[PDB]
Amino acid sequence: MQAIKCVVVGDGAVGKNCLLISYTTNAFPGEYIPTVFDNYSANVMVDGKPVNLGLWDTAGQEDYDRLRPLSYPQTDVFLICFSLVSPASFENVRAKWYPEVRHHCPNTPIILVGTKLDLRDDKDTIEKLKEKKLTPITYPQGLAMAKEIGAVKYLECSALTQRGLKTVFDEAIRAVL
Amino acid sequence: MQAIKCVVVGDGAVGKNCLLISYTTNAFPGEYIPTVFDNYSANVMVDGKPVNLGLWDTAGQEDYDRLRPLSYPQTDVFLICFSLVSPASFENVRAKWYPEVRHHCPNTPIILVGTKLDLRDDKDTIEKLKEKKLTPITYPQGLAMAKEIGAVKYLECSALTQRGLKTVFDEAIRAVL
Amino acid sequence: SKDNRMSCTVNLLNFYKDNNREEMYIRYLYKLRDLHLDCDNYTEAAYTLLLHTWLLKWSDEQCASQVMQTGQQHPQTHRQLKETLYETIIGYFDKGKMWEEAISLCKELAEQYEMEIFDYELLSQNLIQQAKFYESIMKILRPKPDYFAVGYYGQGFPSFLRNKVFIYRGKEYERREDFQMQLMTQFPNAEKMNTTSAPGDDVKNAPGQYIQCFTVQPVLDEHPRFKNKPVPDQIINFYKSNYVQRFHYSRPVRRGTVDPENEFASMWIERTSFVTAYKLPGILRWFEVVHMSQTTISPLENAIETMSTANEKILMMINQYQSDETLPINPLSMLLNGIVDPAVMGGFAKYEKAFFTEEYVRDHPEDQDKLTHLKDLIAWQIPFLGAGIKIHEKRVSDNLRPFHDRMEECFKNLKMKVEKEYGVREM
Amino acid sequence: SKDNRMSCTVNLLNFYKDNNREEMYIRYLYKLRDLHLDCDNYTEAAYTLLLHTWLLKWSDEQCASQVMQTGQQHPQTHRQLKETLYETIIGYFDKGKMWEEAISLCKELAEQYEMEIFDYELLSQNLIQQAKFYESIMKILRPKPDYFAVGYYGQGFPSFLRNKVFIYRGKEYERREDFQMQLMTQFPNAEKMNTTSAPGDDVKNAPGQYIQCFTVQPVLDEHPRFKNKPVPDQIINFYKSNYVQRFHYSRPVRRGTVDPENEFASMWIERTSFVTAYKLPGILRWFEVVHMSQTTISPLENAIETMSTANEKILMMINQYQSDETLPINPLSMLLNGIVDPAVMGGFAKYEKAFFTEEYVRDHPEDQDKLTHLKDLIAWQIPFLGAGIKIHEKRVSDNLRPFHDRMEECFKNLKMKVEKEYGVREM
Repeated sequence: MQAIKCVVVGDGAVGKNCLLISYTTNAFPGEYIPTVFDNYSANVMVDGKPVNLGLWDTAGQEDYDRLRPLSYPQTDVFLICFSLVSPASFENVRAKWYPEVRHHCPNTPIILVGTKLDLRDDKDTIEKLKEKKLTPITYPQGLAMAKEIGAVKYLECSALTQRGLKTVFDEAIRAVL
Repeated sequence: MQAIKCVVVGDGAVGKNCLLISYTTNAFPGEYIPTVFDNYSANVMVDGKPVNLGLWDTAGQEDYDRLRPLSYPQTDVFLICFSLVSPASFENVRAKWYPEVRHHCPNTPIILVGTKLDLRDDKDTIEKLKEKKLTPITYPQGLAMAKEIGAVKYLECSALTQRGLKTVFDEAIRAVL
Repeated sequence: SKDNRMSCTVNLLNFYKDNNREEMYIRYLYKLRDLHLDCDNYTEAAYTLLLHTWLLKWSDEQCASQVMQTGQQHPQTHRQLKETLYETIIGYFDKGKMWEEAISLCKELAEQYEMEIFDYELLSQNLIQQAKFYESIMKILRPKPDYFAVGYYGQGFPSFLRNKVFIYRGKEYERREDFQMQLMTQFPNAEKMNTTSAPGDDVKNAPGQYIQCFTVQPVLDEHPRFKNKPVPDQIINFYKSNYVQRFHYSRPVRRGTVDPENEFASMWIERTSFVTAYKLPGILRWFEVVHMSQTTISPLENAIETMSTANEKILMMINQYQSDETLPINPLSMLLNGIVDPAVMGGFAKYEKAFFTEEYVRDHPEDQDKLTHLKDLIAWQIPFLGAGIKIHEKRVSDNLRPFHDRMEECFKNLKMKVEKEYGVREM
Repeated sequence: SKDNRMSCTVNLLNFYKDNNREEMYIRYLYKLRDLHLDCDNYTEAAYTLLLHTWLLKWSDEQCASQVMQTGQQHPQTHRQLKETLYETIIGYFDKGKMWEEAISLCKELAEQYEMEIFDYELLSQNLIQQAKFYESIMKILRPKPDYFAVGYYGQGFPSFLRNKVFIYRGKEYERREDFQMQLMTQFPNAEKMNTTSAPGDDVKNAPGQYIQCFTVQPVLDEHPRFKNKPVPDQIINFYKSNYVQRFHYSRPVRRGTVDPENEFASMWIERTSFVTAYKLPGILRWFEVVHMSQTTISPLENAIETMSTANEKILMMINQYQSDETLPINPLSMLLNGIVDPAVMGGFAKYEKAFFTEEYVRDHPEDQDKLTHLKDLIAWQIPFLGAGIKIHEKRVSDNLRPFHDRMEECFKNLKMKVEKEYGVREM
């Protein structure tokens, strides 16, 4: 088969780990069981080609700004992740993540992932966001972001409902293949 | 293993059967057990090499003059045999045998073999021969014969004592290879 | 409608076995074989033909009209037919990558050629092919299959299905979403349940069709021949995912207070055990669940299992990499760095903050043993990671060198702390 | 020299065995082995080292100091030393072309690799090797050893020799002439003895050394593995001349008065059976005959045997030719013709004319069955000859077509005569 090194970046709120682990364990929605240890691995077929996909889950905190990019060399594809219910994460895609990733891996492909899709239509989430004069990120807002930073694809998804999920990795791999 | 076809000719007296069977059975001298069927087969490593020696026993009786030679084609070597104690056979070597053999196998090598060697010094045998104004065949007479008929080797032996016996068949194979 | 056709076919098959009609029984062994080859399941095709050879003896007794299959119908010894079928089967199992079975049947045929019919050419070939099979088990990747549990609930189902659970052996690279998709097309009128919890009588007794489906974990069957022996991961790992009757499902359930910082302190596990009638793989891709039990796992216990699993992964990788030096490091880099520097998920530090407080111990006297066990596991993780890192150090590329140096630092530091607290171990 | 030397070495080997000094016993094993490899006796070298491996277990026990050759001397499990030795031994047996032994050892090794140590690479190679041995047995010619009986008589000999008889295993197709030349070389003070018949106490008690030497015939040993099975000539023939403890000597004796026309009417046979202490091949090229029996074969019993043997020959040739179609036809021409047209020696008519008259049957009623058996054998000779002649007909060169056309003639005439008289047999 064929190895694929996929690195996941984004803020903390975003909940990258839940996404990763619930995809790789093929867990029942909501029924994922966490570990204390990082990254994750999957042996999957895409368009009839077998691959071993390693998923490297990075720390989003700035204390890790100096350490995190040590992982970047020889990455096959990147997932840049923001929560659709956090306007600020969406911004740090433009301000922090894309610049970092592109500085280290200029030509390496990028998938742009909005997450917590399940919460965008959630009443309470929308109302708390409104209290601060905030809105969830709209599909076209995200698609725009993706065109902007030059992401090979833009996808939305929920790790909880698992809707949209399998596609993210299918698409990362398809982006390498 | 290489197969060699050795056809054995000569008169009745000579004792060809006794010779061949005495040799092929690795029999103790005198202790060969004859059977009712013709020819005989040896397996031997001769000089560096394993071979199967077919020994074809021909009938020297005149009734077979027309049938006998049907065996000749594809012969590797011939043993023409005479009794050293039977001057008549010795004569029939030049008289009948060499002519016949050469007629059907102009190319194929001959070995001249005197037999019943053990009898040449036998007082009784020399006596009977004398009564008829006859004397047994001497080595130089035999050699003279061999050189005459273009025989590749001349050998004397006895099936009873087995003196000279192994060497006849060694010489057959050496004449072939 | 192939799942349905296969169901019918197997039903009538069973009927014929129970009713002692051999000709019909065999006719259906063959129906089923053809149904498997349709879907390209060579493994279960082989397993079905074995149902047929089970009747044949190694013997020169003429094959009865009725023990032969309808097409063939020519005079043959039991042995001749057996041999022919065995050749076919061994081939199916080859295509199924079932090489341990192939090798078994081979062994049979070979004892025949050697001890019985004395054919040393056939023997010689048999032996060469066993050699290839063992080689194959060693040097060729066999994708781990997934197992899915399926509940069929409601009075709408045929009695053979109704309110029962089955374990389905998934295809290569098949995941529950693909599987379930194709399953639910076979049951157009079926509702699709949103839980893994066993439903009550309100659901079971309803008139409709309610299907519940989730992935389960195969449990390594106990094998007599491996008992005390030093079997290689390469050999036994395969038995972990294949030829299995027992499956676990683990659902996390929270009980009591949830600590936002430590979610591991509050996480219980609900573990269901399923046991199937027959092992998988077998005559079909699915078998009924007969015994089923339930157990509840405490956060501490879970931590133990987790630690144990990580240690075991590191170990297996070490074996794997020592054994083949051509291997890409990325998987090693990822696994090791993930366990040594778990900046995201937190590492066993969370376990320490949870169970090693004097309060936890005063509260849970009974758990003391396990606590030491955990400490033990922690201590042991150090020499493991360390050996992985040595290997990593030899292989790592010049681009990942700095990465490696960093991993090295975190390890040395962690080694310092762990040895200081729980003591020393080594390999 | 070398012979006596090997004898001394084995005698001391036995001394150390009997005295349970294991170190010295082993040391002598290797002395004996070095003698064998010096002579290029690979087989006897193998059987020798097997004496060592007899003391080793398939075990993880650390080999003792005494249990190891002074040369090797390093810590090893029993299983290890045994494994290494087995490799060496199998190699020796290969070189000496005893492939059934190589296979037997390979099998043990294979069971370790598969059952005990789980090394599939080694098992794989092992099976491939067995496959080559099994192939070799079938496709490679293994020349028949000749065996010789040597009596050593007179007080001039050591006790371990004196007035005993040994059966020796000769080199390939080796002839008594040479074997005895060499032997006499071993015993300069010895007289060559001029008879095959066992000497009296007047010889056995004389102060000097008198040596008797004659060729013996190996008897196929009873094999349970072959009992009712259809073993092919190429497999069983080897055992006919190898792995053997029983040997025959036959001497012609004239009892009654000889009829010049028919020498077969008067020819009795004196048959001696020798049984050796151990079968050959073994750790030496010779073993002492521990048992001897005598039997007398009447002229009729002998006729019967002769016929049996001829039939056997033709059958064997037929199979040998039927299987391998590349063979030279000359051997077939010779054998077949020799039986179909025995113009010289006379053929089974000599038997008819001897045993089928009224006088004989009247003089020996107790022979009725045997007489019948003989007739049967002759009846059975026809279809056999015919089968082989049909083959001859296909394969024969144009040169020899007239030869073959005449063979067929004689056969047809003989078929006609014999069928009329003794009946029909078809094969």
